[PDB]
Amino acid sequence: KFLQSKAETARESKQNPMIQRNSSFASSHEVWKYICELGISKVELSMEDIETILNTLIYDGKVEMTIIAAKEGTVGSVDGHMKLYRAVNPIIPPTGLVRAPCGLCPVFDDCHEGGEISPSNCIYMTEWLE
Amino acid sequence: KEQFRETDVAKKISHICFGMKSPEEMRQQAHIQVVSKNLYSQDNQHAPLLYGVLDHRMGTSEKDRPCETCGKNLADCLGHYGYIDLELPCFHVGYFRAVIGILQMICKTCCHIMLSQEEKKQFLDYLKRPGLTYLQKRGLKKKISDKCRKKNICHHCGAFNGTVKKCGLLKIIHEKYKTNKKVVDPIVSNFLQSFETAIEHNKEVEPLLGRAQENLNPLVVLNLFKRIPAEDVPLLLMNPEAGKPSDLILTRLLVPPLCIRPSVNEDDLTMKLTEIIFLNDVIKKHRISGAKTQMIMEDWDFLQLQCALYINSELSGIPLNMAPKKWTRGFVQRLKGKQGRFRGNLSGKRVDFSGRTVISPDPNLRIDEVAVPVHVAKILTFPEKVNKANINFLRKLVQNGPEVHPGANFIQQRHTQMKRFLKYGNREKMAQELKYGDIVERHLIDGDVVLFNRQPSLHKLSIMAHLARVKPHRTFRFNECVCTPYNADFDGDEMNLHLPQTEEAKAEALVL
Amino acid sequence: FVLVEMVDTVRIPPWQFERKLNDSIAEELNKKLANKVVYNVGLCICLFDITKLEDAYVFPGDGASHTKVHFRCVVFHPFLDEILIGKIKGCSPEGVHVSLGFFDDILIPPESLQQPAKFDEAEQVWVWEYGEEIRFRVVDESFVDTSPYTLVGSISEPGLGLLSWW
Amino acid sequence: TEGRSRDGGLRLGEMERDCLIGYGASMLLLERLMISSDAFEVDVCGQCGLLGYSGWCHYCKSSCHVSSLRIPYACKLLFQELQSMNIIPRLKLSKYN
Amino acid sequence: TQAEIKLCSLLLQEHFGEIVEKIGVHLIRTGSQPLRVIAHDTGTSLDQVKKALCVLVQHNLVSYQVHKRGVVEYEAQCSRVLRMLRYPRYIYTTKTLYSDTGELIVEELLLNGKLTMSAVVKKVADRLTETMEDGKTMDYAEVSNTFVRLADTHFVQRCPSVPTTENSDPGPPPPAPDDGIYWQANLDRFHQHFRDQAIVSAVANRMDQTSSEIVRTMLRMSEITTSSSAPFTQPLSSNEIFRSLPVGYNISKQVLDQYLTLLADDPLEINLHKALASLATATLESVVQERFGSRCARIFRLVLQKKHIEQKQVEDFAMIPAKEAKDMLYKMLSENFMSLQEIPKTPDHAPSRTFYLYTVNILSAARMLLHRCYKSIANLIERRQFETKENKRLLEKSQITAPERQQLETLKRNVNKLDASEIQVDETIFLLESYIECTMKRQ
Amino acid sequence: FSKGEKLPDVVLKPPPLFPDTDYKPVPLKTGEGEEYMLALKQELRETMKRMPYFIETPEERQDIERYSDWRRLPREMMPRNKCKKA
Amino acid sequence: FGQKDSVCGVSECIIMGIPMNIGTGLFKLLHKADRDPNPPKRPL
RNA sequence: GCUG
DNA sequence: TCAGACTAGAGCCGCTG
DNA sequence: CAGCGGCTCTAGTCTGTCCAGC
Ligand code: SF4
Ligand SMILES: [Zn+2]
Ligand SMILES: [Zn+2]
Ligand SMILES: [Zn+2]
Repeated sequence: KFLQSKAETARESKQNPMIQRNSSFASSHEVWKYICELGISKVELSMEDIETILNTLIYDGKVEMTIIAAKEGTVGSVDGHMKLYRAVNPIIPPTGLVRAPCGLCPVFDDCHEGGEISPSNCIYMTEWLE
Repeated sequence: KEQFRETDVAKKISHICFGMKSPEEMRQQAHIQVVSKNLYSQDNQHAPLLYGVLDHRMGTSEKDRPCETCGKNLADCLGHYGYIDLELPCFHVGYFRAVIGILQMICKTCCHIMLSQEEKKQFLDYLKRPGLTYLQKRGLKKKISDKCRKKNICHHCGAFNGTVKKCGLLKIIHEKYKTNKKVVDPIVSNFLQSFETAIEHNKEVEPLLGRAQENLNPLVVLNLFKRIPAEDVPLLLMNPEAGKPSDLILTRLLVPPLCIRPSVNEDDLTMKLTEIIFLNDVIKKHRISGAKTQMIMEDWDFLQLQCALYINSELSGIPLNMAPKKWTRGFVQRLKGKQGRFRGNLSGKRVDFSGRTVISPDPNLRIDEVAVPVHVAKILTFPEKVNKANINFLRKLVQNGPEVHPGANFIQQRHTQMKRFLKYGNREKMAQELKYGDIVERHLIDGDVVLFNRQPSLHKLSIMAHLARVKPHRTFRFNECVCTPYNADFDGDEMNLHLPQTEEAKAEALVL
Repeated sequence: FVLVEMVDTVRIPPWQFERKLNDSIAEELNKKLANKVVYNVGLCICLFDITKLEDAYVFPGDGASHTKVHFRCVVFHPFLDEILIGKIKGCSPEGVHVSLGFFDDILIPPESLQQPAKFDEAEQVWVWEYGEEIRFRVVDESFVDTSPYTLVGSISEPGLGLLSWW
Repeated sequence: TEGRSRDGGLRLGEMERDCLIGYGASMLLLERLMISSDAFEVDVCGQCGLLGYSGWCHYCKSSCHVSSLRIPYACKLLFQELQSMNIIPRLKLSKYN
Repeated sequence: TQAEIKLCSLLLQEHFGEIVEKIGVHLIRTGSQPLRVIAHDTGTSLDQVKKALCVLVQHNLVSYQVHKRGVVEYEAQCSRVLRMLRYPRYIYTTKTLYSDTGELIVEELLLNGKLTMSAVVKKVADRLTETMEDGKTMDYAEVSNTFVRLADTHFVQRCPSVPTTENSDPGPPPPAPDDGIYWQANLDRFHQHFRDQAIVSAVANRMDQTSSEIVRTMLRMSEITTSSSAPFTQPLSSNEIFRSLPVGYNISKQVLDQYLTLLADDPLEINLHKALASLATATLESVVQERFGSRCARIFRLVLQKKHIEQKQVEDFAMIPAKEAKDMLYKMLSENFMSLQEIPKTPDHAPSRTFYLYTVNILSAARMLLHRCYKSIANLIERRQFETKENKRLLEKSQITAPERQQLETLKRNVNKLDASEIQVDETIFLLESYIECTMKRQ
Repeated sequence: FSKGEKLPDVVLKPPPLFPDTDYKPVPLKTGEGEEYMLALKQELRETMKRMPYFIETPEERQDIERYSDWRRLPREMMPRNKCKKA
Repeated sequence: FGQKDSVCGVSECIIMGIPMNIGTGLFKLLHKADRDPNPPKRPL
């Protein structure tokens, strides 16, 4: 019902406890939180002026399923009704990066030789080389 | 001082090699990009738009307005091409039956041709032999396709390769995931294993998982054909210097010069191009509007149909909600047919220095003679080149001029190509200034070799050459002994006359 | 100077059928290849000999006679080792202009290499002092056609000494 | 043009063409069906085999391979209808010898 | 794969010459072709074709075999020619795994193609001594020690036995004592070892530092007992894992055993089939991250979650608006990442159907991006081909006005920005090509 | 008419771009070798020369190029550390 | 197929405007000029 | 539609 | 209007293993 | 006992039907 909402304002609020991560030491298993994330979702996040102070788990879990697609923890045991193992872990990027300026341009893909878009004189590599 | 240059490089055609342009060679021929749908400006000045069709950078088809690219008139200009960008790829309807053939030969997963190494070597050896006929190449292609159509697994990647076949007008389908009474293969089971959420919102998906099959389409087959190895392209019988598999699907389209499609009834060929331009703009707007995929598919299908109709307007399988209300000339319809370029403009064509009249008998003529009326003889002229034997004869003909029968209509100077119309000026001055090498277009006179022909010709004797003799009455006349070759009967019959305009054409007419 | 073997298809118009071919081709080929530099070849001058003249066709159009002609023509092309003798037909401040005597006024020497008293100061000073000799140094020709000069040379003057004239 | 109203002229049909072949009349068939109808010249580039204009080839961006060929205009028209169909007639030209 | 052949024309042009490229690239274009047929079709004289094939068989790019006609048909393997692009990377990991001596061993083995032991140790006795102190001469015995030390870990394998066919001539291939036997480098062992760096960087930059090292020591003790065609590594026990740990670690057996059952049970999964299958999707995801922002990358990961559930959930499962989302789908469609609507089962109707569902196909999006990355290095080299021939006037002046020198340092900034960028796209090739080779049966 | 103005654009600018010269530190090592072997592969024995220049030159003359410590000890060890196939 | 068409045949000769081989086109005419082939050369 |  | 000699399919039965 | 394969058969479809004049 809440189409007049920007969850992109709330995506950082459900992210910043997973960037800090006190006790990164490996003294134990470090089976990591999803219930406290549901706990911080219900009473109070970081501060924001919010019209939907009513707290349902069906409207609050959806910000996670976007943020898994923004590289954050998978679901462990959500088969339970309210309380089970629910293991989670924020995924740091598994690769570096892999591209170049010429990987960005769709129209500049056409060329194949010195032509109208020949790469011997493209603007993009001229921009990248300074 | 000056550099050497050859004066006049006349050459002789040795062969025509047919082929196809790649989409990025089209951009190198074409002089402009065409983007605008409107044929004309709205205001009363009646100019065409700068970047739409009818732009005079692509030539001209009226003497009133010159071409922009070379600044030359209709008579001097060869014409120049533009291009249209297409936002989605489309099948070319002439190459469509060849697109399926390749997809029956190549593996759909890694684009290698599905043949054993020994089979590939045998086919390469058949290609290697010199003197191969065009029929032999077509026969070889059929054999290669048959061997591929009997294999169901690729020797190179291992992926399954079911049947490729047509599934309606300009659509292709591939049975990559067939179902059998025997235990289902893992890949097909994995493909439909768990679309539970899709099943929940779509009732039709759950009952017949097997029916859904790989819908090949221009966005996929263009991506396959870029990946076919150049070693395997000769075994598709494509000549790799005339074209590539990638060139079949077209993401670009040339628009012909204006002289191919002249500005006057009211031109509708330009409207067909405008419809394609309008659809491309609409499809881009729909993508910006975030319209549903089915709406995008319908717009894309319309774009494919319009391009196919533009190349050929005679397609059989057009759905009722897409059929043209009116018939229109596609390119194929102006090539084919009796009025088509091959028969109407090439095999048989209208000729000048020709005449027609009723025929009537005259037995006092010899069998090699035909009476030509003065009204035809004053019109049908022969270019007599001035030389030492005829200078004093042609002077008297120039003096008589256009209105007296042994006379002349035009005079032309030695190294000049304009013609002085001899009705004006003082002809006794133009007769004195005859030089050797001038051309006098004298009237037809007694002893001209003239061709004579009845309209239906069943044998060679229906057209013969006769010596003209000028006589006052309007009919063509010949001795009735020559009625049997022409099958003429003097009952208001008409016959044709042709005046050969060349000395070499006189001799071949007279002797043969 | 160097001979250049060339092959041309020479068209004799049919009002010259009285004259002998090897003469009447030669009158045409002089009108085809005189005072004309051929790119990468040199400045053609005249006709040396016609080494092979083959048979006179007559084509389905013209009625003229087209004989393919092998010949040799003398051309002008310095060999990058020639000390020529010309005349200064012009002096520019960037470099002198020498001309071979009524041959071609198109040889343009750049002047940087003679003795350290070198300038042309626009009052037609040849050289600040201590027929004219020339060393042709590079071949340089530019094909003219480009849209809908040409043998220029660069010419040197080293420490020759020039005993007769400075 | 087509007829008497338009001062049209007369047709050498496909059947009259068959008559003239049987006489062996090769030059008369060239005079009637090329010279006195639709004689034309095209610039042909010997490198790519396409048609050009004014001694210039836009495809190659060069001026040196272009040559003039005597062609019927209806065949030039055919060679531009076919390219828009993406059937490319790439010509090769020898000298006339 | 025409852009692949675009590179083999570029790679031979810069390294050896032009006719060795031409006769080379034609052989890639027409395949199993005899000696006289190659010289007639490329328009090359037969003396130069015999030399050009002689250099090509030396660097192991063209392989010859006769079957029936008694006439040898040469044949060039395409994928070997692109491995020249990885050549300085093949140098570097022999510096991390061996000394400067053995790093020079794989260098002149990659450079001069086929080498005997009696030559390659004699050559590095020249190069390493001329850079070391005179009078402090490097002793060649340590070279022969590290020469076999490469071979016990099987980084250098020997050439297959020569056919010695009558058409083939023995005297021409060697360049001018003992004969010995020849070898190339085992670059296939590198493609394991480059994959060994790939998985250990995949775990360390995702899980933890201590998780990756036990993957490394698992794979370091499974080198000879597998090959590249192994679907996964040889199975090991956890007790020899505690034996094979490095001496830098001090972790107790039972805590790492908890991490061992942690690392065995992941979404990542040592399953070498799943390892390159998971690393390839991150290479895909790092390209949409490179190109279409994090918003389109968010729906790109959504189709890797659900196979065929699309356009009735993708407006909901990412919460981005319908206008902004549907341009990201059609841009993922038009650039062939989103693959297609393989679920429509209503008959022949774009308007009336069972609703087309998007679905990523991982290999069609793989083979395109590999074809794209082959196209990419064509635009890299040709620029460095472009900027070279102009500036040759001032390279020899050092061997000079202020814009003259400034053009050189903008050249040398450019070339070093180009040549470094040939390698950063090169690591995307191998990361995807090893995924290509892992899903290809019967090869 | 909405697009009938000019060539769409001389170029289309993508609001997001390339990241950087990625992997900045360590490819200084490979990057010099890119230029090192290219200095040595061109100046190698395994290359060809333009003998078409010399057949093009009819100006051949004299005085031009157109006209004109390994400290080691013996040993012998031949290892089969490698494959025994093919 | 990328087929190349020989312009030798009768029908394509009439299309292209070149004279057909059969009939009067089968042979060539040489002019009987008073010529001396391989003429005396100027000695160097 | 008719003439050819 | 009237074939008409192509192009896939649906089988079919019976050896072909 | 089962599976290619060619046969064999429907039947499906696209392709022509003189020259010319007004
Ligand atoms: S350089 Fe060549 S390839 Fe790289 S972007 Fe510009 S055009 Fe496309
Ligand atoms: Zn024009
Ligand atoms: Zn395959
Ligand atoms: Zn061209």
